[PDB]
Amino acid sequence: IQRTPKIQVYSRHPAENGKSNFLNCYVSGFHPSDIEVDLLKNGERIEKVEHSDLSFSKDWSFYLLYYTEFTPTEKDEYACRVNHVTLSQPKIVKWDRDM
Amino acid sequence: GSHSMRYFSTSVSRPGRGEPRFIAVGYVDDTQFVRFDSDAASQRMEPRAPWIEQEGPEYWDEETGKVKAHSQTDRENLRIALRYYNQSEAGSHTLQMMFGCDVGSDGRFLRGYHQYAYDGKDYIALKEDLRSWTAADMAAQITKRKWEAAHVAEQQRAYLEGTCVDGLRRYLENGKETLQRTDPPKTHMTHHPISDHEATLRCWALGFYPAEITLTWQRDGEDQTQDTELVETRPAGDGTFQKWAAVVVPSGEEQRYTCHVQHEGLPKPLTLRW
Amino acid sequence: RFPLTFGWCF
Repeated sequence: IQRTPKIQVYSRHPAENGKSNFLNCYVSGFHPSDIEVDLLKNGERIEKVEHSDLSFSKDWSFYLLYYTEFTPTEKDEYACRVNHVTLSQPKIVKWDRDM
Repeated sequence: GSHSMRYFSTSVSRPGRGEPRFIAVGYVDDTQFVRFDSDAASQRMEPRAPWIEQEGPEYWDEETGKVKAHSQTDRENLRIALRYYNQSEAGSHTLQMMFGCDVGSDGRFLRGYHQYAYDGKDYIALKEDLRSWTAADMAAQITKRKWEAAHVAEQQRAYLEGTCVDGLRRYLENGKETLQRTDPPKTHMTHHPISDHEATLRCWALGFYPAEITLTWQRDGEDQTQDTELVETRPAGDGTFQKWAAVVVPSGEEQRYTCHVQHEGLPKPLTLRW
Repeated sequence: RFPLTFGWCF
């Protein structure tokens, strides 16, 4: 077996245009552990993006947090782009301010 | 309440590309405090929580030694598991390890753990009585006979009820400010129409610690699985956690629905309505 | 403190 990641992209605080924040992508429930996660701003890949250390849950499955400092505006659109064997093509999830 | 300490280690083989990648991390409850990465440059057990920096060099030297050695052991186990399972040297496998203990409110030992998974599947584990092993299959049975011979269980039992719980209580003391805090969820509800006959109700929990939380929807005082969505509990990144739950709801029937929030930082459980 | 894993041979 192999497990396809559960993906969430969200801000650390409730979005308010012009006040800085953090963009998170959280990936969980997956296997094997190789994975590539990028964050996109209007389609382009963001340069500086941190991630947590690899860890896993009670079942055996892996999870990671990727995140970056940012300032959301009305104009800008964000997405997380996730790359894993279990996916024929990378999954791109748009940032929804309320999920 | 209770507490736990956990260590997790992961080895991933990559044939042709050299040595297995190895990564170990350690937690107290939901707060991470050490990590080691075979691919990083330090080659050192590294601190990841404020209240662990205060450990002396002797502590960092030993933790490094233990975890470097452990990575060689799991390097070895990877090769062995290939043989037991009769798999080719071409592909890639994962070996995961988990070790730790739980204590109670009095600080007394509640439970010990020590288990392995190969390729994401149970391999061998120490049972609750910390006296015998559970082996998932024929291959793990071989290892089980070995560790019975070697009296491994009894070593590990003595470590778990001793060193593990003593280190845990020592860490809980060193990080009192932080690890014994109990942040309740801040909650609110959101509402979006989906059509002229339906709307989404979303029930939010934010800024809580520890991660353990229950969010449940009721219609007219009865639980509802049907038409619910419930995301995994997620880190905010500043040390707190986040979760939500949602139901799709016929229009103008919002008032029949209630969201129940449970969490140990909460005196009484909370009830939200739209 | 990380466990003592020397005899954890498979």
